[PDB]
Amino acid sequence: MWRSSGVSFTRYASEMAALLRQCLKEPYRTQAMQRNQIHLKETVYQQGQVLTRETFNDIKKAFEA
Amino acid sequence: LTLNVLTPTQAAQSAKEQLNTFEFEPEKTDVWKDLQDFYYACTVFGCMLDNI
Amino acid sequence: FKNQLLLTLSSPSEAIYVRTPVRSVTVPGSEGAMTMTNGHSQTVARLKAGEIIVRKGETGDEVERFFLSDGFVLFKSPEDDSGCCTAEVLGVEVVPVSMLDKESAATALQELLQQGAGATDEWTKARTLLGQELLSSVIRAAP
Amino acid sequence: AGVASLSAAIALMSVGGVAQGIGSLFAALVSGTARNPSIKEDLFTYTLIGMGFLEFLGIICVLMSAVLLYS
Amino acid sequence: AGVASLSAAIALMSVGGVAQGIGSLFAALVSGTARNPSIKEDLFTYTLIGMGFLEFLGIICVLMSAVLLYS
Amino acid sequence: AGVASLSAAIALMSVGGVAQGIGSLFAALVSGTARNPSIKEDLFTYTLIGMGFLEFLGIICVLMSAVLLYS
Amino acid sequence: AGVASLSAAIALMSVGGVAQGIGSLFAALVSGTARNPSIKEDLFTYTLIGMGFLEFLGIICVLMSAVLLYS
Amino acid sequence: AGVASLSAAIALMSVGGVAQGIGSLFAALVSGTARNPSIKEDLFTYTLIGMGFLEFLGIICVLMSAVLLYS
Amino acid sequence: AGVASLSAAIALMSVGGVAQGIGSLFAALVSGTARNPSIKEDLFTYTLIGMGFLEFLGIICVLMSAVLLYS
Amino acid sequence: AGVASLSAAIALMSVGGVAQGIGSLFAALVSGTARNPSIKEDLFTYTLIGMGFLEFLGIICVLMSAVLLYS
Amino acid sequence: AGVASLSAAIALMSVGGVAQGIGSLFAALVSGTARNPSIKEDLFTYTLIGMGFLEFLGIICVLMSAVLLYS
Amino acid sequence: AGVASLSAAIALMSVGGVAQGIGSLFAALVSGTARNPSIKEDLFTYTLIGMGFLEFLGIICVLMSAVLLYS
Amino acid sequence: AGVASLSAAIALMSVGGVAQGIGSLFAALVSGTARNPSIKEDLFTYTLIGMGFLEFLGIICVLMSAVLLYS
Repeated sequence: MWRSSGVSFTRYASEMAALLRQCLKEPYRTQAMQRNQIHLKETVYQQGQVLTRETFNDIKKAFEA
Repeated sequence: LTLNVLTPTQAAQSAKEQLNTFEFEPEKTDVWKDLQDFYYACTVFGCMLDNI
Repeated sequence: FKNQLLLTLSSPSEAIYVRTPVRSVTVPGSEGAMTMTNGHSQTVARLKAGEIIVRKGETGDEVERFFLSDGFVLFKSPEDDSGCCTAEVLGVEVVPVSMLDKESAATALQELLQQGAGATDEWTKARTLLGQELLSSVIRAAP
Repeated sequence: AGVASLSAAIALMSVGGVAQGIGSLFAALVSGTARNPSIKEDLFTYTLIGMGFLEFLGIICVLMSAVLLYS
Repeated sequence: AGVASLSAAIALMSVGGVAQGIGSLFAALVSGTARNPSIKEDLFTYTLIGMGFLEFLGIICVLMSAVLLYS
Repeated sequence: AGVASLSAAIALMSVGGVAQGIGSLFAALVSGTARNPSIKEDLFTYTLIGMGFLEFLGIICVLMSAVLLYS
Repeated sequence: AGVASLSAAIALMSVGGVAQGIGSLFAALVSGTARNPSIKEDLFTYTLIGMGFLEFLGIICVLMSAVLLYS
Repeated sequence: AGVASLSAAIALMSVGGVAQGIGSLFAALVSGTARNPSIKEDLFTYTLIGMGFLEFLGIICVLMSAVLLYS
Repeated sequence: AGVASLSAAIALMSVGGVAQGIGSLFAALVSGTARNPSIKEDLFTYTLIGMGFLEFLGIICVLMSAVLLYS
Repeated sequence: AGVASLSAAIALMSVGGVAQGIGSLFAALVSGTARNPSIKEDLFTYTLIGMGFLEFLGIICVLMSAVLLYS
Repeated sequence: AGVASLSAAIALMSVGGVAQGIGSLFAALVSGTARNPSIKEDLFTYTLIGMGFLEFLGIICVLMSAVLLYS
Repeated sequence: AGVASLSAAIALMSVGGVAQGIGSLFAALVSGTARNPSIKEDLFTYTLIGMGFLEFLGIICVLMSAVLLYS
Repeated sequence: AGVASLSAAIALMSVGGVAQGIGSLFAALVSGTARNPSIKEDLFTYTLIGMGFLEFLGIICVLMSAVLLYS
């Protein structure tokens, strides 16, 4: 489904672990979604001369973009 | 440290005879592409923990 | 050491077992569920979802259930001097079944079906179907 | 003298292959349901299509057996 | 007329094929329950559904055998 | 009530093989659906193409059976 | 007459088709047990259900092999 | 003109024997499309080639049936 | 005793199916032992259980052979 | 000589095993093209070698048939 | 010399299934050795036990053939 | 004088098994080649050996048939 | 008149199953070689033992043919 959909196993595993964390009980779910927030800042280069810079706070948009 | 990491070109250039001792529940050709991403992820994980 | 099964069940956020000696360990392989014990051949397998069930040597009858989303299992033969055969269950998210819920599960299922009703992309359709799979497994596994 | 009975019994013998096909079909159904339990309606629909074809062939052979018996 | 026995016996050959199908189906169950022992119910449902048709086939084979026997 | 009935009955022995082929077809369809549902409309298509031979062949045999029943 | 013995020897041909079904079922039991011993006594039960059919489908034909022998 | 019909009916067995093989071929096509949907062509060509081979065998046997039925 | 001898000869076709079931069982046992040797004895037990059934069928047909060869 | 016409049919019955074999072969070919497509040039070659045998065998199964239809 | 050689050749038909079972069993042996060489000697044993059934049945078959060749 | 032709046809009605075996041979060749191309030279090296037996059997399956056509 | 030839031809029919068994043997051989070349030399040994049974049975078959084509 993933080698056909052009998707990696890591992406699939992460996006499914997200749902499994959403299916948690609130006391442990708090610590789970706590320990699994996201904050990244991608910076693309081409022989110097930065092409773009973009922030990421979600797993889905981080794998998509 | 410096880790020489395996890549798909280097996997295709090898017949992977060293893993014949292991029984892969899906076939090797079908599970290799999913195993290699896990390998990549685990490599970065431990390296960055040690660096931290 | 002993002719037991040295299990290590590990997620990134928590290692539940490190060198735990057990008798039998059930795992939901991608093809189908299967139980690993000492003497089992060297093997690698990809897991899909469901309830790992561990059974210690001291327990025998008592068990321990853990829901796994996805990951791998690695069974390695026993060294000649160790006398014990090892097994490594790596999971990207390994919860117990006590910490699961069927209502938030069904809510996430409904929201997934809502998002996937506009089936246009292959990854969206595949994610909807796999979410259906995993959430049905969670519902069937939760108490 | 009783050749129609022989002909009927010889025409009936395709039920073995029909049942083999039905068993293979429902075995595939059961396996695919054990694997993907969230996908049962489409598999059941295709199984119904196959069973319809196979029962059509079976009723064809039975009708021809009855015809050859009571021509 | 002992000849009418022969046709009936010939009809009984189909039962072997039926048995083969039944065997395959139950093998598919006994495998599926091991691949996914959580359900063990939706597979038995399809098993019984298929066994309905297979038993019907066996029963009509037996009935045609008895018919060609006595007549 | 002679050799024509015997020949038209012996012609029907191919329906077992045709049914086994159809069963294999739809079992493969079911397995492919359970594996990758997202290409259902493809697999069903190919299955129909297969039937476009297998079913037709069966019909051929049935017709020739009648041709041997009224030769 | 002695011709009935031929009918009997034809009626014993369903045996050896029943044997493949029993073999397939018990082989599936063996494989599912080697894969998942934890659920052994369930699969055995399912085999006892399958033989609940097969053990009949055999001896039934053997009885016919007698009835179309002595008559 | 009684032996010709029986000859044709006996020659018709290869049709049922050939339908098996086409079933397996198209099952393999289905499974290949399920395992690698990115490659639809280059599987249908080989599938159609094998179908052509088995169709050639079918045409052979049907031609010989029609021949022997009137010669 | 010609027809009796022919009946006894024809009785011994089921041995092929008996042998095929035996081979299936022992193949499954060998595969399960290659997978998990630690479940040898249990598997052996189940194998012998099925073999008992197959043996019974074999003995039965042999006996019937003898009967149709003397009575 | 009507039995000549029978003999030819019997010589054609082997086609039921032939086409099956060919089907299995091409099935494997398709599976290979679904697993390691980049080496089609090998697999097709091997398949052709296999056909270079199977074709020849089938041709014999025709030729001898026609010979038994004339001589 | 009709019935003698006829019954002999007929009884000598069930060895194909014996050969098929032997082939399946040794194929399982080869696969198990490929997957787990460490218990090679533990498989060979079981395969010999399989022969201890299979070949024994074959022996019985051949003996009965000779007995009906000189009954 | 067609009984010789009938015997030749019956002796020729076993090439289907040789063809099925050859198909399985080349199917396993193609499968193991797609799984591991670098070892093709061995899979072929054994494949030819298998043909070195199978074709020889087929040669007998022709030769004796021809003999039964004349002697 | 064609008793001996017909009985020889009917005996010669098991060569199909023999060739099928040999094909399964060498298929397992090539598959195990593809899956573990390091033990290739071992697998072939067992394969030869398989031939040591299969061909042996085939030889017995042909000997019986040579016995029955001349009484």
